[PDB]
Amino acid sequence: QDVVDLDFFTQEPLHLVSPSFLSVTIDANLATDPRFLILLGSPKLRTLARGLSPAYLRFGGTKTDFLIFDPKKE
Amino acid sequence: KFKNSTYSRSSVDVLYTFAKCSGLDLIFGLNALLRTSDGQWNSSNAQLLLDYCASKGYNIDWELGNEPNSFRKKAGIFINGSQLGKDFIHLHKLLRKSTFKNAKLYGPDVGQPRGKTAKMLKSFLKAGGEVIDAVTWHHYYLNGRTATLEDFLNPDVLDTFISQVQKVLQVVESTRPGKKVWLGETSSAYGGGAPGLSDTFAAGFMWLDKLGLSARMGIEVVMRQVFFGAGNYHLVDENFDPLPDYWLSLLFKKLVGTKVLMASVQGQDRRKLRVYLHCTNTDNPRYKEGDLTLYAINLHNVTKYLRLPYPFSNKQVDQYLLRPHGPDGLLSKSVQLNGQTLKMVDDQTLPPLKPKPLRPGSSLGLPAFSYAFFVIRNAKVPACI
Ligand code: NA
Ligand code: NA
Ligand code: NA
Ligand code: NA
Repeated sequence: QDVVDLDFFTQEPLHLVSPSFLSVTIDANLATDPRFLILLGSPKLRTLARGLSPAYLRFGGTKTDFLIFDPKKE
Repeated sequence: KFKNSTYSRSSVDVLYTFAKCSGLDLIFGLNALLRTSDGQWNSSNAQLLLDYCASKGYNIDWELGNEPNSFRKKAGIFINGSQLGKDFIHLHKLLRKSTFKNAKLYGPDVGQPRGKTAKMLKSFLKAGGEVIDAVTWHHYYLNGRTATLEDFLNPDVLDTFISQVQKVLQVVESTRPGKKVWLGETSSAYGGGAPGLSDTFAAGFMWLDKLGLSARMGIEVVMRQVFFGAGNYHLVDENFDPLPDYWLSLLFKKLVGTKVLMASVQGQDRRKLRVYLHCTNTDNPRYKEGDLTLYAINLHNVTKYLRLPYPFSNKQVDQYLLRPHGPDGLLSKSVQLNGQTLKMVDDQTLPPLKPKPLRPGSSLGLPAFSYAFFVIRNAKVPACI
């Protein structure tokens, strides 16, 4: 009753995913946190992120369309 | 509700350095709501950023706009998909003229179609699809303000993702057949996640199932909202501590390969026992060409015992079983792998993720409300070789 037999299909792949199939984002709103530079310097954060390589890191979100590059800003 | 803010070169630099030093490939979304008086994207600000990044030698891929389907509500302006495609063609020309070594362009980052078709996506792909390297769309199962634990455990909720994928893939196949399709921003619940739920072990059913179905249905890349940040769906909290979905993701990364196969249950499928099958990730030094990685979800309230089909029935299997740690049960923010709580060894050291070898020939025990990876060793699957 609680035993479940599985059928497998293995003769050839149905699809190929990217090596970076499991990727991640940073929401664009994080760039409004005054601590942004310090936060992304965390050694713990870097170690955790390296664990997910290879991956894309997408910087975006609603704030994508409400952010302006200012080349004179410190 | 949103107003504009500025960002600096230093912010770009730190973001790029974070990605590079972590072995990640940065995709940067450009602002699509800078418009000319004749209704076109104004590329002036992006040009400054592209020039800056090129001068620094940064290898960055690009997007333009986020969820353009909601520009009318969020910003009081309607940009149709044909116009957005024209804007993407302009951005493509700027990337071609730059010194970037073959920067890629992804878009249009539309929201999920819900109960409608993907109309803006279709018009965008007709107009601008030739210049994008992959189609991006977004998905959330539920509203974080109202989601409950029951919802996070509900196979009917999980199954709603299938129809969303089908609708998007239909539009892509009808306009740009074969173009790669990516989830460009996705998680359990919108509105910043469901408090007390999106950061728990219980969030893992939606995350693992989404990965399994995405792979099975032809999505090539899935981008988890968010690695780190304010939302409850973060993989890492703002104390920099990994939540259960981080550990789930790390195990997935280490065990699941790129070749997608298929598994299914024999007999009645109540949709609570959900199974996925890939070749094992060859980069893992424990394993070898031909090995299989089965991953499985049990949303029943009792243990289920999985029996593998011949010739895998009597192979050596390595178990990686995840269960919540502590009195919060499924609402815990800590998780155990084969009975050992997963925690960093120190700030620079991930723990070993050790398998539990099972007795060859034994059925795979999957406890109630759990998920696991099983590596079938010496599977010698030619398709994995
Ligand atoms: Na994002
Ligand atoms: Na799902
Ligand atoms: Na994206
Ligand atoms: Na954030």
